[PDB]
Amino acid sequence: YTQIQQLMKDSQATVDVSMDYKGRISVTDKLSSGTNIEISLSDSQSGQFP
Amino acid sequence: DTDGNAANGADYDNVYFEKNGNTVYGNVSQVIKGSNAYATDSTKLSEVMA
Amino acid sequence: NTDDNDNKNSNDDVDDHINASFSYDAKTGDGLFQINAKSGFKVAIEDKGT
Amino acid sequence: TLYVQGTKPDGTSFKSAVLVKPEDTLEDVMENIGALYGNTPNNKVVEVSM
Amino acid sequence: APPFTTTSTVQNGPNFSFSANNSLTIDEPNVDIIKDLDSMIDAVLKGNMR
Repeated sequence: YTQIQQLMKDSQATVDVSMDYKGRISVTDKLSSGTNIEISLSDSQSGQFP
Repeated sequence: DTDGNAANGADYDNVYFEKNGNTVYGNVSQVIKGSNAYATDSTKLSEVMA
Repeated sequence: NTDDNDNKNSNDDVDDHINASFSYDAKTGDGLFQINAKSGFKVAIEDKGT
Repeated sequence: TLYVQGTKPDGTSFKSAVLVKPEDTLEDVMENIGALYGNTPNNKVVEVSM
Repeated sequence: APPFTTTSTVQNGPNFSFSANNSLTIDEPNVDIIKDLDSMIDAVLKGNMR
């Protein structure tokens, strides 16, 4: 488990994540304006219909 | 849209997050059932799950 | 560390941010006790009858 | 490009170099300025005005 | 050194200084009293709100 612990240490040492003030998602970089983070995520029942 | 294509009106659950100069935010505000309030990192997930 | 803050990431814990230390001698007769809260951390302790 | 020397409230020194696009409004800069300071939204260190 | 991407680049460790062409401030704990008032009357002379 510890070798994963360092990976998180990198996250802590590198980037900022937050469950923002009204439960939306807000995330900040420690250094940059121009920083190349982009996410798209999907749920098992995203989309399709009967 | 989540691919990068156009997020038409029917692309409800199909979009990226929303960037700012130094930070990004996901725009949907996750609310605990009934609470109209919001979760913490150390909050278990079932309180919101549809 | 205690991680009752619900992490399995016990770096958010009392021990990470403060620590205590006792001392007593074995050949002269001295004794002392010390505690250390690291930078960014103030601490206070409260009692139930102790 | 912008080039910098800064010294922190504790006192430790730091230089910086970063790019600037032509259409940077001060707000765009004032959004980076937080990261540039380490004045992250998660943890303020200074308060600014123009 | 380059690049100086908007993912701002930084250096640290300039250790001391003696005299410099540096930033400016009006506030502090200590005082110089008469000359300060004289300096302030200069602001009246210059009309310096700024």
